[PDB]
Amino acid sequence: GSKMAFTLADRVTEEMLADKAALVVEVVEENYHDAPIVGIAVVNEHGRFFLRPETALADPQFVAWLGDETKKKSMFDSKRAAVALKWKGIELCGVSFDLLLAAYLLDPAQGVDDVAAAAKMKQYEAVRPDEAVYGKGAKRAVPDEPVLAEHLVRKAAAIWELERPFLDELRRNEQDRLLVELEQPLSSILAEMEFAGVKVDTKRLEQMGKELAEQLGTVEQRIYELAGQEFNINSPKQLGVILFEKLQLPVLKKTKTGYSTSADVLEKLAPYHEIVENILHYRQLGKLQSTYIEGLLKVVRPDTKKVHTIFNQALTQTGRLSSTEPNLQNIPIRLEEGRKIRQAFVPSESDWLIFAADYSQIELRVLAHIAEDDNLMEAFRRDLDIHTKTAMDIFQVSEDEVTPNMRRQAKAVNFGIVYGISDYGLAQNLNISRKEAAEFIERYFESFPGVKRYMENIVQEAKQKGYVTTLLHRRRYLPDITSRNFNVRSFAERMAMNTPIQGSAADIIKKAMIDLNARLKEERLQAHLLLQVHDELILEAPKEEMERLCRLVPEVMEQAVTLRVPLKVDYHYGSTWYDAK
DNA sequence: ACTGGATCCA
DNA sequence: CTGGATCCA
Ligand SMILES: Cn1cnc2c(O)nc(N)nc21
Ligand SMILES: [Ca+2]
Repeated sequence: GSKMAFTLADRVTEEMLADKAALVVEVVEENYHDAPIVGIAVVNEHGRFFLRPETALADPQFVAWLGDETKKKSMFDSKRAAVALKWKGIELCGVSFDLLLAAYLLDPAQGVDDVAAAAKMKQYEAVRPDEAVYGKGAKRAVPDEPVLAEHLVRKAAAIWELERPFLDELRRNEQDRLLVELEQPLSSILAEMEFAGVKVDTKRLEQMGKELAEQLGTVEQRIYELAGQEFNINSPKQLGVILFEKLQLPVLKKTKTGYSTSADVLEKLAPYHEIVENILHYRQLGKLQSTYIEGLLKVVRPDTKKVHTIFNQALTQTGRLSSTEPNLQNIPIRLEEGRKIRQAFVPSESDWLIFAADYSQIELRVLAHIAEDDNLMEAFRRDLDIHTKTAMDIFQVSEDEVTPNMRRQAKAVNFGIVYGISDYGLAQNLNISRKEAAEFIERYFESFPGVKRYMENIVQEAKQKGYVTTLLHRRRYLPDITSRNFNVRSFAERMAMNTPIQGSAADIIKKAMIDLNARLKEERLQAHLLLQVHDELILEAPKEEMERLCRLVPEVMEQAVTLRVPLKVDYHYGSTWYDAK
């Protein structure tokens, strides 16, 4: 179509080093760790400039400019640029605006993943989607210099022009401090985390993988004996044919293409045939083997024996982070065979230890705070076992009349309450009927009328405003809250109930990370953040710092915000992640 | 099936 | 160009 004017520079000049600029330090590899910087673009009051990285990054004044906190840069996905630079021994500072995080706050549902998607939100279309320039995947190539250079300049141009309107809307939404004081500082901390990585004991993992391949070989053969034939145990067609046609097992549930084989269903079928328990066992081992063992071993960098996740800070609808390549927010814990995987996550230096602090029932505590339910707030003020308390109220029994099955039902009710309670959902979860679920629910609201009030109020608020909000003013638009379709409307209503809870808990732990990173430097500790797992933080530190951390970390996490109820943090440390329990 | 995720599989 | 199964908070 048209061409944007810019200087294709081949040396750094002084006018490129103004104290405010849009900056693009482009990394095209999806995974940016130790990845190439393919080009650089600067747009400031003086003009528009493209620089080849091998020039710019070898230039002393440019590098000094990058690291000077007083020279302000506007960017998109500054964490990607900061991390690729960290791997090159270069420090990036003074990022005062990140367009990706600004777009995220304004509307998490837009799924902005390039400068073009963010630009579209304010009707600016003078820039191409990255996919148009680079291609899909495995055809994805860096193009030739004139194509590349104009593209980076156009993105930088967009960033320069869109700061004002993004900030104005953030300000109108009261989300400007959310971006400036929370999401942007947190982005620097995440960059440090990702870069630091987590040391992995690959021999431990290789040996677990060996035992797994052993057991898996045994179970697989047994399965073939019992089926009287070989088949692909991971094929849905083939396993369905064996269970339900050759062995004539009852069909308790269908998927929309065939028979359900979820573990749920399989447990009911166990009484009928010895094959079932074995398939369950195979699925358990096979998940461990192919996802955790083989998966982790594939992404460990052999140069450092570390894994360097990426924490996606602009993806979830609620404001949580997610983690990819590897996902280190889903390492097994609940069953012991899987938990053993955590034995392979080790401190990065000798005589250091892993330290883990987790919030105790933050969501339920946030809910008490938001709903101001007198009885919920008393329960946490009396630091009660919340599930046992809910069993007492719903079943009207005394503490020592609470049976294990009673506590289990009340636990499930507590989960449903935070998720957005559903008589069907609870009934499915508990394997009971909707009418019996409805009465648990009804008993819950009699015991906790402030919470019922909150669930009613928040749905009406979502309806009238068009969105819900968290404690630190994160927003989520719920246009389906008025659908005439029952399923669709009900789902929005759950999102209305859950999002201030889940999202406020995200707000809190994010603030806690920022506060903690400041306190650790103030305290001159060598301890640092490795991971966040929604309501927990994992650090590593010299053994000599364990005692100060036992007091410091819970204190900081507990005081991140002050609610109508206290927050409670437990901590553990040990020589592996497995032992910090 | 009552929230939010990621990855392996076919 | 996915949707089922299963691991996490
Ligand atoms: C075998 N195989 C590879 N990719 C696939 C996909 O997307 N769907 C299905 N059904 N099979 C696939
Ligand atoms: Ca497909």
